[PDB]
Amino acid sequence: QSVQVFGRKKTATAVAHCKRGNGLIKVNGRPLEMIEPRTLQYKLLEPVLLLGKERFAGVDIRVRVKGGGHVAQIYAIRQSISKALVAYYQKYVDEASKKEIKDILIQYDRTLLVADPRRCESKKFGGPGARARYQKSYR
Amino acid sequence: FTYRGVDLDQLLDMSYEQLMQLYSARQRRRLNRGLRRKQHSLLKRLRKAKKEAPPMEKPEVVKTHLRDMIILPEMVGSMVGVYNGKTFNQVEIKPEMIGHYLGEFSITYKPVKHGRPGIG
Amino acid sequence: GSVELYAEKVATRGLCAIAQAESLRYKLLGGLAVRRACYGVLRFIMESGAKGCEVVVSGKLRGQRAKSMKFVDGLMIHSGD
Amino acid sequence: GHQQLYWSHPRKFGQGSRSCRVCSNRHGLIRKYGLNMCRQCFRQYAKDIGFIKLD
Amino acid sequence: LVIPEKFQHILRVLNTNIDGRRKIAFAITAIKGVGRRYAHVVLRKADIDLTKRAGELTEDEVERVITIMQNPRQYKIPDWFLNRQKDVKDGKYSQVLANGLDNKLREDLERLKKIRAHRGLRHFWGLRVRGQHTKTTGRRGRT
Amino acid sequence: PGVTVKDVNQQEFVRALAAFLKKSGKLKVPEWVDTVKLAKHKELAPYDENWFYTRAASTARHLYLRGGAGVGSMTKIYGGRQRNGVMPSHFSRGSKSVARRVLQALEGLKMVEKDQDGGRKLTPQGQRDLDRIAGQVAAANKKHS
Amino acid sequence: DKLNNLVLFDKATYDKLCKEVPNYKLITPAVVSERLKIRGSLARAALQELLSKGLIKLVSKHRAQVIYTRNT
Amino acid sequence: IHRIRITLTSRNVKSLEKVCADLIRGAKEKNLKVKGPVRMPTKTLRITTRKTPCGEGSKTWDRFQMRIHKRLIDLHSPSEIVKQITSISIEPGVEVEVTIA
Amino acid sequence: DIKLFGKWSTDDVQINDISLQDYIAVKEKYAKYLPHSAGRYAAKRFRKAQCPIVERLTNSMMMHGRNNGKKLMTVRIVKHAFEIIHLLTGENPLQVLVNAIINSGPREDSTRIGRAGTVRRQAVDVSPLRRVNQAIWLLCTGAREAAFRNIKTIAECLADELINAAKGSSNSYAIKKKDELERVAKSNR
RNA sequence: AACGAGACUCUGGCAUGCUAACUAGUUACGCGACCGGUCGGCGUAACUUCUUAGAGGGACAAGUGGCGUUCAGCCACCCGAGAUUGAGCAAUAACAGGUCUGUGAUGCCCUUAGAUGUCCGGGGCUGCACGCGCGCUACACUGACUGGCUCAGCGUGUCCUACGCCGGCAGGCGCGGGUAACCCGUUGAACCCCAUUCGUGAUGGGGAUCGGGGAUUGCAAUUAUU
Ligand SMILES: [Mg+2]
Ligand SMILES: [Zn+2]
Repeated sequence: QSVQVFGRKKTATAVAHCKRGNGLIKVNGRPLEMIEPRTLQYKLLEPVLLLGKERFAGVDIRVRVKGGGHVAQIYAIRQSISKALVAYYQKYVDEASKKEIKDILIQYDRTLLVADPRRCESKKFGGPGARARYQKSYR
Repeated sequence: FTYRGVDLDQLLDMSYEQLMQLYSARQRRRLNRGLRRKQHSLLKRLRKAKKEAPPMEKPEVVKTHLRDMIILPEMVGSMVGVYNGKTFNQVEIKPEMIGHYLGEFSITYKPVKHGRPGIG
Repeated sequence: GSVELYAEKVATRGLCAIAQAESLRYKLLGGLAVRRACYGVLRFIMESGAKGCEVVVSGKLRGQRAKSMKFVDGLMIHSGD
Repeated sequence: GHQQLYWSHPRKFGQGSRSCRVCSNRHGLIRKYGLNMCRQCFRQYAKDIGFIKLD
Repeated sequence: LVIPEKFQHILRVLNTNIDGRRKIAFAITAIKGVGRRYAHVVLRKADIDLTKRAGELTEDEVERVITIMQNPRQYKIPDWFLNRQKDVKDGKYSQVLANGLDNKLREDLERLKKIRAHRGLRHFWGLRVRGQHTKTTGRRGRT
Repeated sequence: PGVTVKDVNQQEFVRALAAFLKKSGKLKVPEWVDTVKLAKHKELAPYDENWFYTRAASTARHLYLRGGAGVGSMTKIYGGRQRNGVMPSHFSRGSKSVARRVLQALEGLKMVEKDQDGGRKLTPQGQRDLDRIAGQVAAANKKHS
Repeated sequence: DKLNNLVLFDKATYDKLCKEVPNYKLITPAVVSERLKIRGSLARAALQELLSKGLIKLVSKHRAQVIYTRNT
Repeated sequence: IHRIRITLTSRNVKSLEKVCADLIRGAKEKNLKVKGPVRMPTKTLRITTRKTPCGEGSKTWDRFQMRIHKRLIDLHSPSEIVKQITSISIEPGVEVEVTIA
Repeated sequence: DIKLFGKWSTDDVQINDISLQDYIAVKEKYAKYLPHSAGRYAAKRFRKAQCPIVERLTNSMMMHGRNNGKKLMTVRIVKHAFEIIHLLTGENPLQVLVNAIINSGPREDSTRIGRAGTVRRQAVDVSPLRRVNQAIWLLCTGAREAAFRNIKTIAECLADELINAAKGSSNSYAIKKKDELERVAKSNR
């Protein structure tokens, strides 16, 4: 009845705990609709509306996210809940319904079950930034 | 002359703390911290110069390298040599400058008089 | 009483860079000529079975110009960890 | 007389208060770890100090 | 919304011409001796609302704001809100307005010119007095 | 299901508690409230005359969600961005006095209790009060809709 | 050319705000302030009154950008 | 006797890990109950200096590192077996520190 | 179902040209909820051919310095711009993006030939991706220049410039620069 | 065949497999609170998904399909954490490059007791009609202000600083922890996000230049140290 996952985007880490329950899904002490950009509301429910509400009716997810930036953290909760409903369907449900969940979530966004390896490079001397440099003058 | 609604008589006769209180916070910072040996010495020598002075004539020139030394009201009327670093220069203490540093009266430098530029 | 000095001979002294460069300095300090002594240390450490070596003496050799002499023998590696 | 004024000053701070522990120079000192050497002598000895260049 | 019939298009306070179709605090700011900050103090003291444009105010509100600004220390306008905290001669706390500000400037120039000090020499030759580096900059306005 | 503080939009909560503190009638308001900035990083004194009751609201909920937050942390909470002249912008803290005496007034109104871990946590009574404002506001917002 | 706008309303302009704006399809405070030569705060608060009157539909509101539509 | 603590600090991991294995194995054979390796966050000393002596360069920056590693191992046992297993097993390159209770 | 900004419908829109049918997105699949997907479309060549068109208009609206790093300013502004557009014309606001892209894009363009300092241009013809890109550029730049100080919201001013870019009027800064390009193309040939 | 390129070392991405952790947390159970949950609130067993860091796996153009003397290799697609991680080190040779001023590293020249020595007290490198250069900040509506809501990482520390109390603000006082994944520190950094006020004019955009005051550092601040 219990399954645990983690989302990753850049330095932002999410942790999703799935128990059998009424379908309550909360993030670090508040529902999906209290999150900071409200503009970014719809990216959070994307797997939800994709997966259907029926499959979330029997799943209670408590989500703990710290690290990174504001925007990154919503990608983190996205990741957490998606990876959660795929990794829970493996253990406590069959592989057919996990294949249904996965075929629905994959063709929309590949970032649902995978993370972007990419993270900030190192600024080096001789410039203000990773590549970018200081001006030079002849004459 | 008036400083904070207070004249030269009261200033001289006032205790050192009541002298301190009317100066700005900057003078208060260096005073409340105390004044040092090499300064109390110059204070004492300008006392002996002002005390030995003739009836109508101003006290003997006391030369000094202390620019950083604040002007007490007790130096009023006293001739202070201030070191500019080349030459001892001639300062005559008036009542208005009792808040200022001895130094600024001695200029640091010869004022720039420009002339035509040259090849570079 | 908390310090104890123990001297131990370096086993192959040709294959020590510090040792034979030291003897190179010392031998040039002998008033010995540049070419003969350097070819000696080179031929010695080479013979010691070390895959390769190079010797470079730079400074005043002949006169007031600035000379750098370089004798190279066998394999040599430079770049890389 | 002269014994009072030879070292007359509170040099407990400043640039001239500090010297490299090899070459006796006060220019460009590394004060971080209690290194107390100017940059050049630090760069000369880094091996034995155990500063390896990994980057 | 409103449609005020009595509105002063041109106002006069303390020798200065005030524009009242502007907002209130930022109209009062126009005069010397007042910024937005001290304006908010005086207008929060006089009980005058900040929502009104400066032309809707009755003569009683303009006269009580004037009365507040002439006499700073009576109205509980904090001693650190005063332009000149302790003046050199009388030793008093006074809030300096347009003509008085300009005059105090002129005078504090004259004192330093008669005294023969460095601040004043600086202010005399047309140099920046704060010890700025005058090599590179401090050009514009010169021949 | 009794709408504890965290299920509500927090700005509506801070709008609520700001008014509840004025309707209550018991608070200690500084003689200098109208006078000063809220920080060195700010230019213009706050427009709303309620700034002390809404800042005591914010202070109250930040100590609601975190105990152990004291004067240094109350000063650390308000981020300013200070733009200095021709020089770049840097970060600035809040006002010790006002944050600390918001907490001292809250200690005088018996909301805040002093913890053994050195900080300050809400009383049972203060927590009752906070979930009460939470209740009345969440209820008003979900019923009016 | 320099721009004069009305700080507080006039009867003339008020007839325009009152009798006209509800027919306008898309309504924006900058649109109203452009055609009626009203100032910013006055036009903004004008639409704040046309809210309380119930003559205008409010679609969305974000900070300084507001969207208003004509009633039916 | 309980809660004896051994703190190891060393310059390179190679020499270090082998000593930690000597101590955990050597103490585990005497059946002293052992809390095994706990590996603290690697502490690095980074120094950025100007390559050239006179600064006629392209403004090139030498980056020197040194890495220090700190590990802890916890034993439950008498003082004697620990002081003996420590004094008998010693390795070059590593510095050892003992705290107790 | 997939609804843009929660109230729109992507699958009902239409493309009238074959060249821009293979490139312009948000018809079949690519339609999303929100513009910001933070994906890598500059990864490989023509991988940015497939990213959502609304995101494409979105990315180009940060294009001046202070607005640079802030992306959300745009998904704000693109939000109110669409909701404005639907009120004026009364059509799917994603039809208005299609028509403005189609009409604003150049057709023929001039390539500079000569020695530096002497501009003598010869007429060549635009590639489809280049058409899309230049078009959107023109849209965002027309919006900026038009909205600098008129005290217009960029929501208001972009809905303006977009609807006008769709109708074919000379109001749009876009249609203007296009018309100049094609005319120079005529001059040379 | 050999050096240089690559390989290599250092850093980032992968591991729900392994080795484990009271100096990091998790799950579970208790007590605590306010209306079954919410809580960095307090304690015990449970373990490593998180958090560290070791071992070793993993990517080799590999798999499929196209362009190729079907040869190198080049393109597209899939399978996948990754089909381009960013730096260090750098040959045979040279420059009449920069370095007496980093060297108790020096060959000459000069200085050597009214010293080109050194210490002491002041001044000066900072000066101002002018050119040339990096760099900061802005010219506002994607903006300024005012309140409100939630985010980082690398490092620094015997100095960082917890919480009180007095202080409008800078600041005082104090009582505490940490040679540090223990204490500052759940490091509540800035945009951004949500409301508010402003309304195209030298405007609240921009803030130089100044006139007064408070506080710090220091022997010492005038030539504004901040
Ligand atoms: Mg290499
Ligand atoms: Zn040295």
